[PDB]
Amino acid sequence: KPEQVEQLKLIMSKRYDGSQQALDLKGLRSDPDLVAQNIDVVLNRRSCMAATLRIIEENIPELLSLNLSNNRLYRLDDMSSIVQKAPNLKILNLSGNELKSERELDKIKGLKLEELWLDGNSLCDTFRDQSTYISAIRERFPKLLRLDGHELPPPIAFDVEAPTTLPPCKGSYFGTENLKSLVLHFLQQYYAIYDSGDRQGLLDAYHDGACCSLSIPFISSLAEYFKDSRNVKKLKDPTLRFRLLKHTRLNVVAFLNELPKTQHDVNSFVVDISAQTSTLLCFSVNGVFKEVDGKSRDSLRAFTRTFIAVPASNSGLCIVNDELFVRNASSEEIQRAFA
Amino acid sequence: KPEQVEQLKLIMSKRYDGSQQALDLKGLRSDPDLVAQNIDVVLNRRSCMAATLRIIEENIPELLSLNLSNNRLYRLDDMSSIVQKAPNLKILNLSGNELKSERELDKIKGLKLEELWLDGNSLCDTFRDQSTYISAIRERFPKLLRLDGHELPPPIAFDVEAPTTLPPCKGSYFGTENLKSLVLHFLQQYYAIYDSGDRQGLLDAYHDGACCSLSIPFISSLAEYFKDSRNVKKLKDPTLRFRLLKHTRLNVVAFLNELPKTQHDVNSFVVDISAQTSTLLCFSVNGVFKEVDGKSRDSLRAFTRTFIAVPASNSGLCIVNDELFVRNASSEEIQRAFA
Amino acid sequence: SFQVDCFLWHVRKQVADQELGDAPFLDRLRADQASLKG
Amino acid sequence: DSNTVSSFQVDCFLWHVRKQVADQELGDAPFLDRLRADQASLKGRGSTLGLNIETATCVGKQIVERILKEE
Amino acid sequence: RYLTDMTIEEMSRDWFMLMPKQKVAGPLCVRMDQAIMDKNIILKANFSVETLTLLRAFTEEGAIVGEISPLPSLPGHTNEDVKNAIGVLIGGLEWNDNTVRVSETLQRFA
Amino acid sequence: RYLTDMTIEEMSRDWFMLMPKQKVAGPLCVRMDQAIMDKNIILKANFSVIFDRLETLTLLRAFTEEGAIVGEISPLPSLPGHTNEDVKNAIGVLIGGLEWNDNTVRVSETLQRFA
Amino acid sequence: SVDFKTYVDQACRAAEEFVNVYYTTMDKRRRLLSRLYMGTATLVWNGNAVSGQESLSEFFEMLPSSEFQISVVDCQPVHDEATPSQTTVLVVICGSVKFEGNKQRDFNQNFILTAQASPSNTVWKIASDCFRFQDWAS
Amino acid sequence: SVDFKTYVDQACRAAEEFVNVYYTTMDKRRRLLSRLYMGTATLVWNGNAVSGQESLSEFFEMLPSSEFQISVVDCQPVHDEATPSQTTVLVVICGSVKFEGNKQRDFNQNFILTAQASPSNTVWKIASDCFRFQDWAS
Repeated sequence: KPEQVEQLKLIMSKRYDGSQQALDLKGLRSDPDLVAQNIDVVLNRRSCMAATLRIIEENIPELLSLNLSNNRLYRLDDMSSIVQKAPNLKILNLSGNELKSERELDKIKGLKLEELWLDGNSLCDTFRDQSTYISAIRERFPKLLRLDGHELPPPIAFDVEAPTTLPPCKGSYFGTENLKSLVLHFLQQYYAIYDSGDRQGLLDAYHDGACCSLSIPFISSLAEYFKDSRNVKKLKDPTLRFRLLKHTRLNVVAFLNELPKTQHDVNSFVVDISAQTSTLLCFSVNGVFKEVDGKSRDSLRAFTRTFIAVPASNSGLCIVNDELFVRNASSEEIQRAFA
Repeated sequence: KPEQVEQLKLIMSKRYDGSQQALDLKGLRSDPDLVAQNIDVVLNRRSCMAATLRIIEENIPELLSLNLSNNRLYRLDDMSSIVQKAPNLKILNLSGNELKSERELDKIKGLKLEELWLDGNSLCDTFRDQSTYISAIRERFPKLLRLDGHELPPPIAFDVEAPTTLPPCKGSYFGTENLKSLVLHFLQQYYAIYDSGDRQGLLDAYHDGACCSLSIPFISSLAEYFKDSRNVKKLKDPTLRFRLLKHTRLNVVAFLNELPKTQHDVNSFVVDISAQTSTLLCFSVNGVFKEVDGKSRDSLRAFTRTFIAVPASNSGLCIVNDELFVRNASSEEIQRAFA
Repeated sequence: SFQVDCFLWHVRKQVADQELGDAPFLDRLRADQASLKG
Repeated sequence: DSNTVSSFQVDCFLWHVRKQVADQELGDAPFLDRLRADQASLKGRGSTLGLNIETATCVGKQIVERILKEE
Repeated sequence: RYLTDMTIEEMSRDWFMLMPKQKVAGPLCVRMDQAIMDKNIILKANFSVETLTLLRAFTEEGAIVGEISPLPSLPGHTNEDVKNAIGVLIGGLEWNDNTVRVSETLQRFA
Repeated sequence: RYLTDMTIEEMSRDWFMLMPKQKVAGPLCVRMDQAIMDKNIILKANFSVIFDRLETLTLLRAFTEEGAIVGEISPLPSLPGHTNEDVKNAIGVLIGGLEWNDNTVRVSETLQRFA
Repeated sequence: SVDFKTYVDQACRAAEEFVNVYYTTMDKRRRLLSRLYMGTATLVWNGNAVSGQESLSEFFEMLPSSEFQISVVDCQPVHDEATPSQTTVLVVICGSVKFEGNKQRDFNQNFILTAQASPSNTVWKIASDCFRFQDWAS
Repeated sequence: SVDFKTYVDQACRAAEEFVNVYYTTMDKRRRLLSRLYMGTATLVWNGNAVSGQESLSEFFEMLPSSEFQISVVDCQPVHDEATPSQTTVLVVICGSVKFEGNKQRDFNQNFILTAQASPSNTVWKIASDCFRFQDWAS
């Protein structure tokens, strides 16, 4: 009855603690305000529960602590609608009720709670030991901190410290600005000759006995390099391995002019200087070039060339070993064509 | 005839190099040292070769180089006995000879060769490539350095640097002579009470809340300990886990009086102080004891006991946790009875 | 013809620098140098 | 003293190399001049010294090599 | 009369510069490497005694370390600037704690 | 191939014994004089060689600077053979027996190459 | 405000987790084992002593590869007086191990484990470890 | 006094052994990879540079676990002029790798390997290493 309902807000503020943001309902039926006016309010049927929901949704949906001890709560089929109204709740007490199943806890298991009390409920006899009970509650709430006034020990937690951060991918490395100027000038000159079409001028950059070889990935659009790809993991014949290698500057530069004419984006070269000693200098070059002849004259290639250089007089460097890896360009490699 | 050998010594001395201890028999038929004497020397017959071997066997078995090139050497079935006569011989030349089969090579694989010549012999044609031939030469001599005047690169050798040495097993660790005297002293007191027969005197060494438990390995002589052997690997029941644990100083020393009376060899105790803090001291003790009551008073046991002790007023230490591992002693543990 | 002069003179000079031989033999070596010059 | 004996022995070894050239009948004109002059002077020297040419013409072979081994 | 301390086989080899340093101390191009630390440095050189040709320094493995070379693009090479530059190089190397062996030919002429 | 340190005129000279001492140390008869005090002794000898090691012996003799014969080594007709190690034994015998009497002893340049 | 039967059952339910982590990790990922020891951890291995995170990593690089088969395990929660306000458990393990190119041996080992607290997450770390072979003298 | 085709066949007969060692060892025994580099070795890994046995071991401890499947290999004998009296070989490798919790990526890498002579056993060590992703910038 609504006249009876009217007094409920009074009795709720009567048991509302503003100092601790706690609501006390320990044994609400035997509070002689229910005996007055001849109105009793039972906490099992939904009418009273929904009235309280309306009250709280209008007054204080940010409460942190709540005490519902000893209130004959048989089932919580009707309290599942508390999660959306007061999600700030941290402390909950459900002691001394008639909660038949711990599965009833699955009916409000969407909260983020800090403290719970479940003693007095008969359900505690349904577990062999205390660990089965605590783990069955962990199945519904791991957010809790203290249960039955007992501070729960933090669970098993072994951080192996397995590292998964990959270092920063930096760009061109030369070391000294002097080696930078050196290898960059060499790249510019060499690849200027290389894109002219008459590559015969490379003979003054290569050694009499400068080796050279070509490689590509395994599967065409890149057919013209296929016939000279050298991959020793896949190729077993040793004498064929020897004849598939190019040895003298004559044979090297001839084979190099046999390759389709190119245009390299040298302004977009990426150079890695691996080792520098007094007697040799190895460095790898990652870049792009476009072909201009054949059927695939619009197809664009990406390359990773490796150079080993013995010193040459007047700050020059003579290639002794040369390995050209050629692939087709990535999508964004195509996008970042030339600057 | 032996005088044939006498005259052979002359031309052997003419062809002996004293700077390099080398003997040349290259193409003995040409360059008329043989022609200026009308004697042919066939290195296929066993008598002639054995005589030539004997000359050096008497004169200079410390030869460094030997040349047997171009001497119609079909088979060496009788020269395999050369390794023992001149063992300092390191360089051997068998070029342009008639070495037909590699089957001969297994008969002389006892030399210490550094340079060998086997070109011109037809057997070298029996391999498709050079790697099979070179590995077949490694099959007989890996000591070699240069073959047929060609410098062979040292072979493939990747030492993973895999460590397999176990560090030196030292004995008792105390660190400070203060902790040494202390923990030895405490072990002495506790194990003196322990062998008195009325172990109840341990109540003042244990904590009011000091736990205790017992363990033995899995396979008997250790039957009387089964009732209190505790292995969480074998035992899953949690209430049985609690009941097999000894909790209060009272229950601990009661359970400790349940075990058969003992006599420990403390002069042979092994002490490990794991952690010393301001609030605790953990240490394990490894030793032996003989029982003196019951049926197994002739059976000897070995143990690894772990103690954790908090400091106590008047320089004492209170046991808080006690774990006793008991096994029967190994044979060598029995032998090293007392010091 | 001229060479045995060269080799023998080398031999005598390196006998002399080891400080070996008579003074007349060094004098005759000096005469050898003066003659080989012409 | 020993310098005199050693120098005479090396002189006679040089002359023995010369006479071996004469054993191959290469009549080297200035060198044959040196040969016959050395003969006429060294026979008299050895006659005054008291050690025969047959000693020096074979002792010099090692006196020469003592210097070559020292490089 | 001239000197020869280094083989023309090893005298013709070129080199790289790890820490390149160049100085003009008169008609002189003086070139140094600073990157060599705690390694034996042997000083060998061929010269006449008046004019200059070339200065080189080796390691134990056979690597060239320091050089001094005159220029025709600059005036005539007087000896004293070179003599000062020599000490300059040895000092620059004892900076890097390189133990430095000096052959005995050099002190006779500069 | 052979050596010549002694002239056949000097190869044939026989000599007297002051303090005669003869010993057989291997296949060799060694003859020495002990009365000689502090006098230079030169060892000259003729023999044959094989692999830079003495094949056989012809004669070993010791002179002064004045030319007096001191010691001899001779192979034996009762024992013809003599390997170089026996020769080395005779060599050491001579070095000792002569430095006993403090006689300075010169060694010609042929012999030391082989012992 | 703290239960004991729960403390013991947590020690048990924890020790087997630690075992299944530590020995598997020494067999498989040796590079990472040292990070289980807290900075002030101590270890006595056959009488030789290791102290310090960095020197722990060094020593674990120096150890040969391993093959563990564990025989028996026991655990005890350690009284609040040994490590105040620290949840700590002692674990003892007897087992066998086969090393790289070394003869297989039986061993006893004991760890002490404390949980470190962070407002983000508490984690477990070793404070003491004692390892010794049963035939260590031979 | 030295053959050339033999230099090439040793280079090939060497590269597959080195690959089968290096990548299996990084996948399986990461703690041990660092000793394959000689003391003065240098490494450029995606532009970042490592110099020294010690810091190489450090870098490989810090690297995530890996799973390499190698696509293509090429090798070249290196002229006696780059390293006098040193047998030296260059290798280039295209492949893929899946890191710990990181997307699998394609890569190019190239080593230079010299054999150094020790009277116990002549052994092979890397002197330079260059590694880069094909999509490293992204």
